[PDB]
Amino acid sequence: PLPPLPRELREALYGHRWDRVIVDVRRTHTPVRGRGKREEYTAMVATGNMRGVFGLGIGVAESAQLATARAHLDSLSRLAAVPLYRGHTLYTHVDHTFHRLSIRMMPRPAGWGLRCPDLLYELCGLVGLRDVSIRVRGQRGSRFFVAQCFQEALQKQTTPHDGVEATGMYIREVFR
Amino acid sequence: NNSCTFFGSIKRDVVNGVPFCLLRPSRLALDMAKVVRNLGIVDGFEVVQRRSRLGAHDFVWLPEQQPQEPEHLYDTSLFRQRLIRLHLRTDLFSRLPGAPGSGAGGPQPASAQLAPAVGLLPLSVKNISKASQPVLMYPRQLEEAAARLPAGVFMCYHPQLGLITDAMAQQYDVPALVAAHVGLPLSQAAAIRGALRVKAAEEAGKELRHVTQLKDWNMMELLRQRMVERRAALEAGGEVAARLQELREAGLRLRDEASDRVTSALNVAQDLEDGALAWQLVHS
Amino acid sequence: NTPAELEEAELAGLDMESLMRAIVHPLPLGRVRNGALLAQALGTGAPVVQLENGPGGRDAALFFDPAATLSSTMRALHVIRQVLEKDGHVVVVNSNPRMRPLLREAAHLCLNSNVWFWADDWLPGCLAETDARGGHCPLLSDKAQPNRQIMAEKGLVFRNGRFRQPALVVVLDLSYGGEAVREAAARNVPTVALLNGHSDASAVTFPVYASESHLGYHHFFLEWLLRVVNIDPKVLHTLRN
Amino acid sequence: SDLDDVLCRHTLRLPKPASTGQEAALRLLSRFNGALPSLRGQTILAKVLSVDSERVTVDTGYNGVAEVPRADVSIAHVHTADGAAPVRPTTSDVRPGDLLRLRVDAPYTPYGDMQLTAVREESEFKRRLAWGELRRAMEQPVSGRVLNDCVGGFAVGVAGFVAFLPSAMAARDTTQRVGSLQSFRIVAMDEARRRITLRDAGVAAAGFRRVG
Amino acid sequence: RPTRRANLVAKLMRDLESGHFAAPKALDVLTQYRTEQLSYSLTGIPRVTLPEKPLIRAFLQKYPEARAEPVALDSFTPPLARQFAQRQLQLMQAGAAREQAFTQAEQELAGRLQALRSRLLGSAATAL
Repeated sequence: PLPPLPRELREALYGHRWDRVIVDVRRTHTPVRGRGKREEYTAMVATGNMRGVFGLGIGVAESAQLATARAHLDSLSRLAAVPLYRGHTLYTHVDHTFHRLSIRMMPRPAGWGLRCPDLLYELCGLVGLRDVSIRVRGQRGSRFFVAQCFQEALQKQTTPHDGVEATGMYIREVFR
Repeated sequence: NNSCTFFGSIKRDVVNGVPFCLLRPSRLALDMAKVVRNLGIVDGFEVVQRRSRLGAHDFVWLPEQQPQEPEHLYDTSLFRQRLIRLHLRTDLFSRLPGAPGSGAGGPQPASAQLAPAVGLLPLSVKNISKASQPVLMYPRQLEEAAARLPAGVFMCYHPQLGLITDAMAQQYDVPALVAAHVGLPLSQAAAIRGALRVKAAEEAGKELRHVTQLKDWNMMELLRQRMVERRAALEAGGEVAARLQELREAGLRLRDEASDRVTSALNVAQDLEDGALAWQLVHS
Repeated sequence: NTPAELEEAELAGLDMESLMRAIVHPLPLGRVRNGALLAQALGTGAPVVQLENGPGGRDAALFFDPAATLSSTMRALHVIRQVLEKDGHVVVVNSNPRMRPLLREAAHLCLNSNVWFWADDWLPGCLAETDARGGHCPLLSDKAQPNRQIMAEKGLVFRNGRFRQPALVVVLDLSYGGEAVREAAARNVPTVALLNGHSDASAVTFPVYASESHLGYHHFFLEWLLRVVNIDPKVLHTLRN
Repeated sequence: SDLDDVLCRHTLRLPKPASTGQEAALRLLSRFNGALPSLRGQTILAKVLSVDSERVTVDTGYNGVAEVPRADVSIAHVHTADGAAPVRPTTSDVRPGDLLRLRVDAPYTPYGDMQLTAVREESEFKRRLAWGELRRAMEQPVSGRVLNDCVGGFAVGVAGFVAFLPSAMAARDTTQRVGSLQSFRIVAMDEARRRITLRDAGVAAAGFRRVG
Repeated sequence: RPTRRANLVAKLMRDLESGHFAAPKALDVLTQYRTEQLSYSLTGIPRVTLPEKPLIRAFLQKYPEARAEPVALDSFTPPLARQFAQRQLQLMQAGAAREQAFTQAEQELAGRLQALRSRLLGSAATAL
């Protein structure tokens, strides 16, 4: 089989910096009419550029290298952009729930460090979150749902630069 | 009970996609609906009545002949089984040319805005006071729990100021009986606290009950006036012509050097093709 | 009433009855109704006048709206004009078989090279563009532009880019073209559609409050669509003057 | 007549479960026309677009395009606006561009369209005919074939409908000419019970009082 | 099991601000002209009930030939039953009661009724 790569993505791999993280690789099972038990390796690859554009890719195949390569290229096909404060923290408090998992995410002032669970440490270093305290609640037994949940939870927040043109009201003085 | 009923119905129809919010009205529901229309959390409200069970002649709400905005319970409990229909602010603009029922007078913002398809911006409003447990948040604690929850403006009570936000609760440094917490764009909550700092600059040193309370002051119409006079002063700017003309001179420099580089490259191609022509002429 | 008298003077010189032959526009249909037009501040349009004679007296009918549909219709035609003259590509798709010969008439009477037409079934994965078709069957074919082949066979175009991928798909049948709106949303292509009251139209970018129920609306919509696409405005300026 | 109709629309626009603002031009432009207030069974002026061998393409303007079998279509339904059936050399040369007289049986099918068939059901022509003539007794005879005799009268098959003439309004010689066609006159029908009452046109309509 | 939400301009926006890539080409279209996504719910089933129903029920009960006009649906010229009901209703809001209005409507529009019954008898002789 052959995985796809476009033309205009080939200004980006020559463009931004990039890092790659496999989320988890999982072996599923199916007993099938005719020959027996067919398995697929499902692989989940995250890819960011450490400046606030994040990507996820889920891939399914028969063997582990081909599965991780498919999810590797699927993530690099699928990128979404996430606003940060100066590349280290998120704008608001963030709460979200994918499948039924209660993530709770807070901003922290820069130089707090990442106080953060296992895979989400590489995830926040991937997209570029240097200073965030998180906790995940509910059944945390799946890596895939915390990855997808984290992508949507990043996409939830609100940006202040879409106001100053049209609110008549200037937005500055960040002194605590 | 009416505050939690109001904010509960907001939470109801935001998570249910209904863009109209209809309450059993009171003094609180009317006044704080004027508050959230003034800050622009919604775009407007009207009293409505379930007109199918009006009588042969009850009193009936004429919107045109009545003045546009009621301001007391007794005028809104004269009739039989009213409701107050909030016109929820769907996108990141109020549609003053729409004027969704009641709203700001005069349909003129200066520049037209984006046309976003966002659903209903009061997002996951949380009643943090609670009819069993009232909570005072002494204002530094109110700040430190404001970062506990996402972006938006607390609705608070104080006896000398009435139905207030967290912003004038902090800048007048009084404890405030906080009611709930609306979700909001960060730019909006920025605009509320900026304009309330400007209000405290106008209302400086006045006695606290003599403060123009938050129902009495429509924020969006005032900011619309600032926008209108600002675009008026800049259009009738002058130095704006010199600013534009030096922009024109920069652009003219860019396209003059671009055209001269074009003539140079075309002369290069003409000369080298003539050179190949003359060289094939010589070697033949 | 200076505004009312001025509006009457503005409305004095036109055939209002033809516009109100198309836009009076009765019911889309009456069956399992979808999450249809809500009574709101942005295109309310919802009088369900049941109008039947005793099948429960309420079985088959739906909404109407004159002003909104005329406003949305002129709005969508201005939208077609801007995306056209900004050098994009406009696709017109309706897979309802009954109105197909009118689309063939439009496909033969068109003049601008960027308006494209499709009349057959919507294939699965048209806007997926997964395998490189260089654009799918609604894109760049002689079927898409039948006029381009004949206008070049005559050889005279009314005369004084590359990468053919769609820019704005307009949909004139939601019922048999629901996947077209969904696939255009997946390709991030804005859409213009007519509301039918059955399909999920939650992915329409620019809704037009018609209901695929009128040859008269189709004549009105396609007639203004052709009279704005065929002729450049300076020619109208020279034609009037 | 305009202003009173508009104020009637606005007065009935009151007492509705919403405030219903900015929806009264909707009813104004409804009231001029755009839909007729009762639909099922009502005949229309429809426009033929194209005719095939079997299925004819006729406008509705209400759910798009109608479909009628051509073997039901005659020149009788071609509603000219002048009062005459059109002078055409053949009897089914329905040229597209004429106005056609067809009845909506339903406004919507399971299959995307309406029925909209003037079926040329001649029995339904006699149904509308004789129901209108029951009304038109207050404001020319109808042919029938007599078939068999029984108690109280004779059995008449009138125009596809079998009736039974009573003894009081019967002629005498209809006993001795059973089997031939002759004209009769309608009296009334009982639609709840399917009994049709006739008389001989030579028998004078002595007043049967309307027992209701 | 996620939930349907806003569409395409909030979905383009948080990519398009950062310089992800250039937009789908219709951005000027997407910004200069106001939309509405079908924010789909039920604020109330507006079954706004026609006032002409009792008059047309009575007139179709009394003259059933008023089911049998040919009528142009697509031109908004009214039919004969509508001038019946509108004449009765404009006599209603004039101040009289319903039955006297029904009698005056019987006098003032019967002429087209005998014209129509002559036309229907002509069509009857045409069909038979």
